[PDB]
Amino acid sequence: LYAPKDWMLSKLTGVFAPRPRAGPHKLRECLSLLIIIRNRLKYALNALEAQMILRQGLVCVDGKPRKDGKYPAGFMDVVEIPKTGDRFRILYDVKGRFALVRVSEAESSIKMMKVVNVYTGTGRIPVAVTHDGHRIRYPDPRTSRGDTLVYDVKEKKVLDLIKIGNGKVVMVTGGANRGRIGEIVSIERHPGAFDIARLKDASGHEFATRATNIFVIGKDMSSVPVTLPKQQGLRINVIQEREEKLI
Amino acid sequence: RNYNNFNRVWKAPRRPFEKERLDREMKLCGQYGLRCKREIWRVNMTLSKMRRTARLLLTLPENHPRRLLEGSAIMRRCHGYGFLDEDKDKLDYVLSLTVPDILERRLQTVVFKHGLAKSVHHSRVLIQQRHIAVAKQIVTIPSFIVRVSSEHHIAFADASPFGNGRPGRVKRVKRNAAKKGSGGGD
Amino acid sequence: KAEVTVRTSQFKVNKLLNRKQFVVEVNHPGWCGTVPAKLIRNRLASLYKVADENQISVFGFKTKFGGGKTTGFGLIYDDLAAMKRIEPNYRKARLGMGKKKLPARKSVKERRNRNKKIRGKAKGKMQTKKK
RNA sequence: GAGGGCAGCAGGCGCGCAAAUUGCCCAAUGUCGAAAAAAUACGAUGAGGCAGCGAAAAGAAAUAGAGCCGACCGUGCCCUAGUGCAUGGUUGUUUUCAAUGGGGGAUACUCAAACCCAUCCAAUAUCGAGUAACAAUUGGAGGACAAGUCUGGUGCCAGCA
RNA sequence: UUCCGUGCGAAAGCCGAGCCUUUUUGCUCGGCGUCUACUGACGAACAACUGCCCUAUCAGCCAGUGAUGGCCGUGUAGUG
RNA sequence: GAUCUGGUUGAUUCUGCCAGUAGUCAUAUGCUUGUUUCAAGGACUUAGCCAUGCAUGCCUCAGAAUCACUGCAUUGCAGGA
Repeated sequence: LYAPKDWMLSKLTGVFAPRPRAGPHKLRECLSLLIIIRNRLKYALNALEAQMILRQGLVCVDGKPRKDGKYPAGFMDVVEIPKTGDRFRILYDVKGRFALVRVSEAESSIKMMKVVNVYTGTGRIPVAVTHDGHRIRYPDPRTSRGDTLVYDVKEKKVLDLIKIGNGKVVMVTGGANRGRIGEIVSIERHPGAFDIARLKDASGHEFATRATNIFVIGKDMSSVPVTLPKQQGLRINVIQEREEKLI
Repeated sequence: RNYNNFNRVWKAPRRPFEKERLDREMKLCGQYGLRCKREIWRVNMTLSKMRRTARLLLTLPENHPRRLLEGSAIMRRCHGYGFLDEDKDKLDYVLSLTVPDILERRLQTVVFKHGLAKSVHHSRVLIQQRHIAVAKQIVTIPSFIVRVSSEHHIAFADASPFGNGRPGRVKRVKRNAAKKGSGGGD
Repeated sequence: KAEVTVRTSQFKVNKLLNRKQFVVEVNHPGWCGTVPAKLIRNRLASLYKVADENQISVFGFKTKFGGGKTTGFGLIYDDLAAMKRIEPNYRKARLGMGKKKLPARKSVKERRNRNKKIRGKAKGKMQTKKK
């Protein structure tokens, strides 16, 4: 199996699913495309229709319209499917779960990506590498891992990186608090445990998960003009939900 | 390699010839006019299981979740279904319960109770040669339990000759009219 | 002598496929003189007010015990082209419109057992275990 | 001279207490490959999937209803009780009209294929139950552990435990 | 100071189109091919702390060298 | 089901073990099977032996006439040995 559970696959069949590919947005924190073609948009339903997508290539992704279904989609990717011209972004809703989240074409005309690493390049060149598959030459002179960065997507253009710290609007992307959202309350250095992360959610209920899983997304709610998952990540009283449900 | 979640469920009941045990069980079985002790076992199991759950649940340090969740769930269906009651709501009867409560909510029996049929047996057999609607199917399975609005539903297979604007070659056994038309036929 | 009718319900529109997916609620008892296959399809064509009466795919049954019963699921095609591409030929056949490759339970699957090691020549019908 | 290696899969034998098919198919699933001029429909697949085999297992279940008589017990009372009546429950070769699926078939309707049900319409489906049928097992009857008071056998035997 | 993998940097193959040219040659433009280094995934190799089942009429085991370690180099994909 | 009961005495109260008892849906086997729904299924013994049979390939529009062959009147994209 090794099914990846937040890909919401199920029951019978899919020993493997169609396995993803080596190529940015790592195995476990991907949400690769195929699943989308068949299992998300739904028109294409068989493998036959997928197959059909491909033998008539079709499917299209910002940046490269992308050829690979096995290619991970993950945080913020922008799909346009020109037959109907429909766009979605990749993003969690609360209760941790990933949606393909339809987004404005114009909103669907940028994205944000965390820096995973910040390097020299050969010649007082610097180059930064993002936690999702960018290497970018000559970035801010002092950018750093864990600061995210706005990208044009339509173009090759950084629109930002934001001189990070404490108290900044965060989407918690994993550990326990996957799909939790919370402005950073703070991170204490916890060196080599990594900083651990005090988070407070839209309630103003505060919660912790380790600093690694923390996607700054802005200040003042969204700095980003990106989609905000309904509820915006507290996690609460199921019970009531049940209740709520039953009208 | 790869799987399936099938499984195996239910448990039989320990150690036979206990005169009372045999007696008590039977009597109950006598009320319903049955077809196996297995049906009892089934009930015991279930009965037990929730009763088990009950055993667990109450001791839970008060102000803690499950009791709320499950209590509501159990309450609302059972109660809902026409099993538990509003006053059986402090979970105290839930600890209690009786097998008959269950039997009583074998939909067949409720029917007979409902009136319909001349006994629970008469009720089995009816339903079974395909009669009286509630669901998608009559109740093909009188094995079933109730659920409080089926309560209403309980009526003909309009479908059945028994509610048809016409009948069918059966029960009534139109057939004879076919036999007539073929046999009698001038 | 009717008696007998096809109700539909829970129906969904799929633009991209150039085809439409949807539910069926069906009784019969009295009518007849009725029915074969085509009409079952037509009704769904013309339930959705689509004329091409063979731009229809139907499926939506199998059965078992659970008696008499008649709930399906139905599909409606934009074009015969869309069909010609969405429908596989045994299905297409189920309508009637073409066949797929020749089966023979790996009859010459045998060439495949021969071929990776061997160059040129061969010259059609070249052959191994089957003597 | 040459030359083989199923702890794949089905097959075989073998062993042993001991375990199914040289079946379909290549849909879905995966998976791989090239990546539907599909302008010529069209890779490839004993993985897989379908069946076949398959009482280890889990799901649900069949011998039907009712009445009349017989007849019965069981109450209430007449009545002594009883017949009776009444008050009830229940038997049966009686009796019977009456219940009625199995089970199989118009079949429209499935399935990769093949396949496992059928609306019960139309000669507005034919057909199909009261019986040894259209069927009951298995294991007990000192006790533990349910259940003979003994019919017959038997005779420390047979044999039981 | 130096080098028997780069000096991908184009003497090779589509579809698409321009204009010349008739069109072609030529000359254009457009989307793909052969194509090296660095990163990333990806993955694989390599390693500890922690944790594992029987048994003393099993107790000492353990050091030709590799046993434990220490030295230079080897040697390997690297550590040793 | 948070029980046992059966079995040592002249009784008696005893320590106390066997017998039973409940599962195992674990293997074999015996018996005996209405449907029918839901089903694992040559590990185990010998990783014993194996006929057999069958179980990696594939190209697009996008690397290669070859005069085979095929295609079509012919071209001929194509196809293609």
